[PDB]
Amino acid sequence: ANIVGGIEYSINNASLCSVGFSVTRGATKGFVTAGHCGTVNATARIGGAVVGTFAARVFPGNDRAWVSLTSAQTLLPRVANGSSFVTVRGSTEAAVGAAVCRSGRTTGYQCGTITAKNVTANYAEGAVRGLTQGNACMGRGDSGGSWITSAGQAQGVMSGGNVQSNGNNCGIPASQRSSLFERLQPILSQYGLSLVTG
Repeated sequence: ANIVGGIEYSINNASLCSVGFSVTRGATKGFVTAGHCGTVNATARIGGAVVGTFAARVFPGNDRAWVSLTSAQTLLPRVANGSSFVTVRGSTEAAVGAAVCRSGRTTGYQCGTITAKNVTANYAEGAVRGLTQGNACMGRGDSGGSWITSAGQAQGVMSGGNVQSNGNNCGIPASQRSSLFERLQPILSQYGLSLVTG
């Protein structure tokens, strides 16, 4: 399969999440995603085919993971925006106030701004600290998906947010949204990963 940020993948033929970013670890191909999406060794599938397994994850506390892919997979420096693509050019972290977008299999490509950093989320499993908050909307299933600026700077992966009864927070104003992502930089260094760029 072609690995693009924002696309759907399943975990152990059960839960669905979204791809964060194509990365390499030496000769090994992979993609970063959210830790809550799967446990170590869990099988990832795209288009009905096995593409790899969860190599490592930290959740709760943090919310990160990377899926180690088979060499048959095709890594791409891109994030889905409708039928088009946003090129991944680097991982410069944007400041509070910056515009930012996210991509996922539930709500697609959504944009907003970064409103706060170092935010704690109290999830069912425990607290996750150090998350960055934006007001682009999201929904259940967008988890693990790419957060990236229009200029191509990869920011992080979708962790969680204040989803309403309809499963997303797109039906409430941006001012009331808390959409949280796990910063990309600590994921890359923790697992010795290099972002695939173009």
